[PDB]
Amino acid sequence: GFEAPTPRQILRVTLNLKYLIDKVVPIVYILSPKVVKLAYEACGGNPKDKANKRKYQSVIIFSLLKVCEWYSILATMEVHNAKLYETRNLASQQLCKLLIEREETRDLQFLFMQLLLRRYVINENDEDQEPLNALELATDMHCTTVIGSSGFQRCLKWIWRGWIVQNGLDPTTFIKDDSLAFNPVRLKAPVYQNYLQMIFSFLFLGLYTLVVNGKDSERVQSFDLLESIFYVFNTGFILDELTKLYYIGYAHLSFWNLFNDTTYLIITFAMGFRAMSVTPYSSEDWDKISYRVLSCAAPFVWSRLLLYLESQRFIGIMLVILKHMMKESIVFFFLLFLIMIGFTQGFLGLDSADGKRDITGPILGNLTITVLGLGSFDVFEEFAPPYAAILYYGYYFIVSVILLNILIALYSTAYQKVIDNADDEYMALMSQKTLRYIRKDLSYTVMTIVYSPFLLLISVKETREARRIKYNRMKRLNDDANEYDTPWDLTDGYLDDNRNSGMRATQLKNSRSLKLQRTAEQE
Amino acid sequence: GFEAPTPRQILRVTLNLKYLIDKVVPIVYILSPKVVKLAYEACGGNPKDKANKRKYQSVIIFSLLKVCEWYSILATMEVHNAKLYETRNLASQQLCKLLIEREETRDLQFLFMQLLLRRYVINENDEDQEPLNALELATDMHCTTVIGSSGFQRCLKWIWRGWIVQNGLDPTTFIKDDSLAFNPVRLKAPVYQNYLQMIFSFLFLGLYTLVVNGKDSERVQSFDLLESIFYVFNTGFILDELTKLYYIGYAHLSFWNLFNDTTYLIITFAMGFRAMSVTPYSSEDWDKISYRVLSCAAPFVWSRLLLYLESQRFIGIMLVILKHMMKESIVFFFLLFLIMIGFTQGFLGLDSADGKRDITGPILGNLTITVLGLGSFDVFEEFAPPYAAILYYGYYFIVSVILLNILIALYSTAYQKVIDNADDEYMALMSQKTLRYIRKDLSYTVMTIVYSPFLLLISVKETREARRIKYNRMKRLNDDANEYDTPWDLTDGYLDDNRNSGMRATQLKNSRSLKLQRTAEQE
Ligand SMILES: CCCCCCCCCCCCCCCC(=O)O[C@H](COC(=O)CCC)COP(=O)(O)O[C@@H]1[C@H](O)[C@@H](OP(=O)(O)O)[C@@H](O)[C@H](O)[C@@H]1O
Ligand SMILES: CCCCCCCCCCCCCCCC(=O)O[C@H](COC(=O)CCC)COP(=O)(O)O[C@@H]1[C@H](O)[C@@H](OP(=O)(O)O)[C@@H](O)[C@H](O)[C@@H]1O
Ligand SMILES: [Ca+2]
Ligand SMILES: [Ca+2]
Ligand SMILES: [Ca+2]
Ligand SMILES: [Ca+2]
Repeated sequence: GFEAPTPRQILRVTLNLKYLIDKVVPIVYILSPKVVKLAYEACGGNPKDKANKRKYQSVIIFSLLKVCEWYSILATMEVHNAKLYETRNLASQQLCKLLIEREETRDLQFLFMQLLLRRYVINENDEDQEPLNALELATDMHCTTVIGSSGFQRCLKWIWRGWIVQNGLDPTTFIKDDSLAFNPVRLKAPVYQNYLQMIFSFLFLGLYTLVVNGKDSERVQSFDLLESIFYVFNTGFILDELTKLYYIGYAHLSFWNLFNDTTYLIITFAMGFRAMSVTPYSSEDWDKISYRVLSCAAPFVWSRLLLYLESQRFIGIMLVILKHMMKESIVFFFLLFLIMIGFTQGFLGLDSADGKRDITGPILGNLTITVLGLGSFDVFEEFAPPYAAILYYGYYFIVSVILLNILIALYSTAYQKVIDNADDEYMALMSQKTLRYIRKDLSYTVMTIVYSPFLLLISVKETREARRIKYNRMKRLNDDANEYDTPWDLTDGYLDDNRNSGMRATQLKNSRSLKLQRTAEQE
Repeated sequence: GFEAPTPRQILRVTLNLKYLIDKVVPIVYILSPKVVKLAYEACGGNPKDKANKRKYQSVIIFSLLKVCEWYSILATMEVHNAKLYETRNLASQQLCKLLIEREETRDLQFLFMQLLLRRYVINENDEDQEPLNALELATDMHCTTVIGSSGFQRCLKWIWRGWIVQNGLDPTTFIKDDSLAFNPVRLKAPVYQNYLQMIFSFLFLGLYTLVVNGKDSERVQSFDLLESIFYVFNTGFILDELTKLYYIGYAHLSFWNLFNDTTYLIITFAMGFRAMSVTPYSSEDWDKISYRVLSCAAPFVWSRLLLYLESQRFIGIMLVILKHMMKESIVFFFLLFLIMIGFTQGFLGLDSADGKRDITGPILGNLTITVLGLGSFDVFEEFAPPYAAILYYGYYFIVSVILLNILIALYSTAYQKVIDNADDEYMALMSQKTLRYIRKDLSYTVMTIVYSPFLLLISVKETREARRIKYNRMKRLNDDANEYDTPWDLTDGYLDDNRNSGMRATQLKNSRSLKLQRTAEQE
């Protein structure tokens, strides 16, 4: 395939596949090879021809994932009949997985470029939709049976390593690149963008902890080189995030984006106070309030690391678990806010009842404290003779006995649901990250000085990848075939390219000699 | 069907279906189309005739749900053989679901008016039973396989929107009404009764929080217009609830009814104290005690909102979860009351043992406090040399270590059981609400002033519904067929009626043109 069909043709392919799934899966419950042949025939084109059949069979995965999207819409609309459409959606996902795994054997470049990565357009209504591809489509709706395909994961691995890159000419194509052969655009790969963001997060943390522990004298400090590099890095981060915020408006509202914005916003306020102190009110007062508000950013700077270590399996599985647990705890937090607003209005009315509001601050404080179990009735002892005790102990009962134990229940159920699906949801997280990666002088000097051995290791590993790809292309293999040097295959791996062939010849000679050492040891 | 059979005939139809389910489902384990034909034949009537077959096939759903009722009674009586009758009850529910979904395709008005909504009478014993219909019957016994039918949910949607209304001539009929066409009786619909109760609950809350935060001076306040509107609304609510309490006696004992009665009772006491202060003992003392007891009603006024937002899915799912969790925690609360009564009798006997009861109040206080974890042994330090310590620490062990952790266990199990069945139990809750909705000058001025834009939005949405129903009746559709404008159907929705037909003609012209742009893109 080289030219894309029109959106109404892709709409017809989607309707033929939806009709096919409605006929083959009409019940809660299959995917025979005749059904797979029907799915291949549901697109259209002359069976006498080829590259006209492939032109419409290129949109097969995109159309099956839009069928999954439509069945999710159907389950949203017919809430009572959600199980039938969830069954149909799952059947579509399994058929899609079968198609991806079949075309992985048939032709790999056609699977990657045309089926999975090409951003097709579809006319769902009279409106024309944005160009999405099957990878982004399967990740947005969390098609875990599709994301856990061998071809899907291979495509994500090739994109991750930078082996497939977005075409600058057309942003819907994703041509391969030649890594067989110190290019700078190689550092634009998702592996190296991820690794450099990880190194820069650890470097940001190291510059942070060398600043907040910098205050030794009560006077204004020297404003060292590391403090300047630190505020330069943070003002770079806040201008990057505010350019993305102005450009991408109200879709930059991810939790991690707001978390980083809170981190950089706090450090910018600290920077401003420090700058005002350096060029002055009281200079030591501004320096003190600067280091205090900067020290408020230390949980954010140490919790930033989990975002930039999501590629590591331990941290990513942990954050998948935490995302599901907070998503379950939304119930507790709504009930806690409602009960807290109710009893807060009660106590503030008891405060206003005598005539003047005098202990409003201790009320807000102590009631907020009650969720931690640290609440004391000493504050309300001189308040109202039966009313404060009744309200406070009813509130403490509803929070500590009822709602916190409900929170433990929600967390237990959320963890039991997510620990079974931890690998699948982590694969969806890494897929989301991989597809996210395909959409002054002092700082540069510091970056060059600090990133040098990492660039060295990246370059030597890239040369090892290039020699591996050269070996895999010397044979008729798919550029990632010899990476592990496994025991069950006597002809695999890469020694460093004739030393590897000599090692394989040694392997087959020793194996064939020692098998034929006794003629009865056969079959 | 136009005339209802007698209760002994409906009893015979119920017995024939019970016999049929006993023959087809004799084991723990089916519902073949011959069984569905047998169920149609189990009612009776001449197969040569029609409207005499339909006269007795009208009670098929009511009779299958009484069969479900009888199998629930059987499982209550034969506790050992409860699994067989639960199987039979489930089989009856599935057969009933099949019948509802079949008659939804066959004839919709006959499904709604005659099968589901007509309140038939049955002679279970020599006594004659009340007129119940299949909707109310399936909700009282929680027939979730029947409530989650497409026809059941459609019938509930039509009742909810006011499209089917109870006949004033006969209260067992439920004739349709004509919405095709600013009627006041349109506001009597369950959608608008629900929405106006929601708006009035938020308005009650807004008037409440503008009163308890009204006290600024220690003297008696001005008795503003909002305070008078607030006490008028609350005395209207308490007279409404007491008329319902006198009329419906000891079946008005729902939790939410008692909760609202507690809210309105507290506000009435506050109203009485405020009224006595205004027309006087000490006036500022009565004003103070009025605002204190009114501020005691703030958790009730803020927790009232969950009742009037049950139609919203988030709040309704949350309250379904909370109902199941409290139903599980009944064990903990019984054991807690028993252990508390035991150790309370122990400490009060230790108080009486020296000769006089002097610290009884601190005993009741501290032991009640122990469940919150705030208990201190300082109160009992000067009490008895080994006895108070042994009793108090045994009590604190049984409450904090044993029983509160048991409460966490009960909550975990209750949430794990209800989160799987959250949609089904919420559908049963909304079904219960929908069937609940089919069983002075200053206040009117305030209501007219405050409900005006909501009445405006209701009227413009009603006109949109009327034009939609006019379009769906111009075709041979079922008055709710074009509501979503879906992508998989090229002929659906309502544009605002020739603009919609022009849009559909544009859709078919563009689709047929772009499909036939290449003749090979076919089939
Ligand atoms: C008062 C003093 C207290 C100070 C604070 C103390 C520190 C608190 C530590 C909090 C850490 C919690 C980690 C949980 C993260 C997670 O469990 O997930 C989040 C849910 O947690 C929540 O709500 C938590 C609500 C409270 C939701 O994550 P997300 O929706 O924002 O999606 C990302 C996006 O898509 C991309 O981020 P970026 O690349 O950077 O742009 C992806 O790279 C990334 O992989 C994610 O997918
Ligand atoms: C000391 C200071 C403390 C002050 C108080 C603090 C606030 C406490 C907040 C409590 C809110 C708890 C919400 C749970 C509601 C629920 O989870 O459910 C309840 C079980 O909770 C319970 O036992 C809780 C026992 C403690 C049972 O609900 P229900 O039996 O009463 O049935 C309704 C009927 O049928 C109709 O009410 P109305 O239309 O208004 O007439 C239907 O509309 C409605 O949908 C329901 O079905
Ligand atoms: Ca006060
Ligand atoms: Ca080997
Ligand atoms: Ca005593
Ligand atoms: Ca359409």
